[PDB]
Amino acid sequence: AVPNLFVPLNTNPKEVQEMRNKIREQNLQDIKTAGPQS
Amino acid sequence: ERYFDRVDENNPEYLRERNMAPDLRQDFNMMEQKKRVSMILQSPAFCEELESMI
Amino acid sequence: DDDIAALVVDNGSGMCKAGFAGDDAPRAVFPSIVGRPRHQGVMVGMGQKDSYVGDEAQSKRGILTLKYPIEHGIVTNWDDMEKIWHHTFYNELRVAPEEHPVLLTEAPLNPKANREKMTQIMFETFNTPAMYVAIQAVLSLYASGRTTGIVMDSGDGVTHTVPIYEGYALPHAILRLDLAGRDLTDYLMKILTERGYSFTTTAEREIVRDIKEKLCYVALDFEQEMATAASSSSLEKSYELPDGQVITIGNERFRCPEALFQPSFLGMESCGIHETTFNSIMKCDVDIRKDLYANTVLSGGTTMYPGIADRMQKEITALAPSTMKIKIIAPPERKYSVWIGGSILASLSTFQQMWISKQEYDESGPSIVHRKCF
Amino acid sequence: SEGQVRQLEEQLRIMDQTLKALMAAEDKYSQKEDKYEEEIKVLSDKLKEA
Amino acid sequence: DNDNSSARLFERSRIKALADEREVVQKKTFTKWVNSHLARVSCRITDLYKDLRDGRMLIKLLEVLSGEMLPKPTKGKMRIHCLENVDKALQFLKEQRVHLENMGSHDIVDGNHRLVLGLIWTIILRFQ
Ligand SMILES: Nc1ncnc2c1ncn2[C@@H]1O[C@H](COP(=O)(O)OP(=O)(O)O)[C@@H](O)[C@H]1O
Repeated sequence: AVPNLFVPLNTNPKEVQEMRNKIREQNLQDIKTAGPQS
Repeated sequence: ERYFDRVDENNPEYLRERNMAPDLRQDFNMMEQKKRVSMILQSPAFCEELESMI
Repeated sequence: DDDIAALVVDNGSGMCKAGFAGDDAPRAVFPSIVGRPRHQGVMVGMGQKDSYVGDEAQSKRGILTLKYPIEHGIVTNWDDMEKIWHHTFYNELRVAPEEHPVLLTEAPLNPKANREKMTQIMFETFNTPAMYVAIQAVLSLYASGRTTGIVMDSGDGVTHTVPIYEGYALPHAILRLDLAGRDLTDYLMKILTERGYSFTTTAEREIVRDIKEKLCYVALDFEQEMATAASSSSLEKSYELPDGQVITIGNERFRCPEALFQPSFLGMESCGIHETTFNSIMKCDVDIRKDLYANTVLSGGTTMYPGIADRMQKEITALAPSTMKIKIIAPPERKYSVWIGGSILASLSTFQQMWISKQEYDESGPSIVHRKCF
Repeated sequence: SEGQVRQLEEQLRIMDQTLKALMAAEDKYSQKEDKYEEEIKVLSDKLKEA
Repeated sequence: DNDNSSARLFERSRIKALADEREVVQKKTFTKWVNSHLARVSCRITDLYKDLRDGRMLIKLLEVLSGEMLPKPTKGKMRIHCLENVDKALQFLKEQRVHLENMGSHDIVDGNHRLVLGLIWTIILRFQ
């Protein structure tokens, strides 16, 4: 059994697309951000 | 712009339009063309017979 | 949690890429080579440098012998891999490995000891709080942005096809072919001999790779292009060596990548990449094939040859039934696509559940990686 | 020569920033067109069935 | 060639821009951190890449941080004496079992930005 072992269940598919679109939008605005401060 | 005019996700009972089999598309139209349920109820002579028999 | 971003490291056979989560492009991209000197050292007071790794190993390649730690997607030498990881973490990104989790990528069909040793190295030495291992071709679908499709990833070490339908991957239809740009570079170095040019050292292999990246393309029809090349000299191009000598590649330009479609030029018995993709499609069920026909995704640096998409579409259309519609999706950023997918996977709020904690590793040894991940 | 170099660098940056918008518009136009394709073929199938 | 041009555009714009912003910020912060400790003696550096070439200021910084006496620099102004002075600091770091990778004297002398920044970062991770 356990076909869904590697992934969690009952997750909204829209959120992944929204965050992918956000990463896409970062290129169009090409805002330059420094790395996180240690 | 038809595509701006209406949105598939705005109305679920318009969303039913997209996901229909063709023979299911005929069955609804033909069956509400016939109006059998209206015919049986509106016709009295069969109606009170069914009433009293039950 | 909010300001802390997990590091994303794409680790292929050819080049290593690294950056932060939530970024569109990787911060550090550099070749994965480790070079060592071979000649006499006579000037006293210049200092001692035992090993050269990364981009500045390429700059001084004249006096070095170059070794690749990863061969065919397998880490043959682990000490050099530790050198590459240390140079990535400290010199390239200037981040402490304790601060952030690490996301790694690998080939689909690999020996188990590779994954176990990756987990052991990233916990025992660099002391990371969490780590995850994923498949490159799965991350390519994240970068594409679609739920379903078949991914053909071709890098420097290995080529592989995986199909995914509705977020479900079929393990029995995953196909692996040991035919990448490494063997294409070797084939180009072999076929450049018949024009009088000889490259033998490991330093000249980088020159051959540069020649391949600058003056190669895929012909749409092989026999017609061969007849055209025999008839006229319009196909010839000139390249300049680092010492100022000029060579003329001529006929070889469309013959080096043609070994991807016909492996019999290399003596291999295996099928071409188009036949491999078609066979991976027909190994799936009947119903999903149409969708798998419509969302073929190209990835990896080997698929950057001009005209690869048209030839692939023509071959798949010839193999497939005529009533289906065949299109090949190749973004311009298909060299870095895997890394982008990793960032998209690393920044999800749900994926914070799926990290492998250090306590779980301490309980379960290096065998925890097979139970999680994929 | 130095002044000419850096002013032309500024020109190059401005012009690539110009090209990126055309890239985005191309992508979103194609993503608009494909669903029109998928719509007309289904509706034509319905018409033939009728 | 069109998609090849687009790929060159992408890896010319974004990969360069993010790395250059990060290294500029790191350069300013490392300059302030070095200037704070180097102000105990009468020493100050304006540029991290240029003033660290001669190898004297690296010796002064390591002397301030560690607290014992390193060997005095080789008395010279040539390239060979410069390499010797940087190698002295690198060998003193080899005493403290601090792990440096892809670090040589000529890399500091020539002025490679990433390796100098990595050396400063490694020193910060050790001596804080
Ligand atoms: N612009 C290009 N055109 C054609 N082939 C390329 C190009 N760039 C890289 N390659 C090929 O791809 C290989 C590098 O692939 P890469 O993306 O580094 O694979 P991985 O990252 O999976 O190791 C090189 O050896 C070369 O053969």
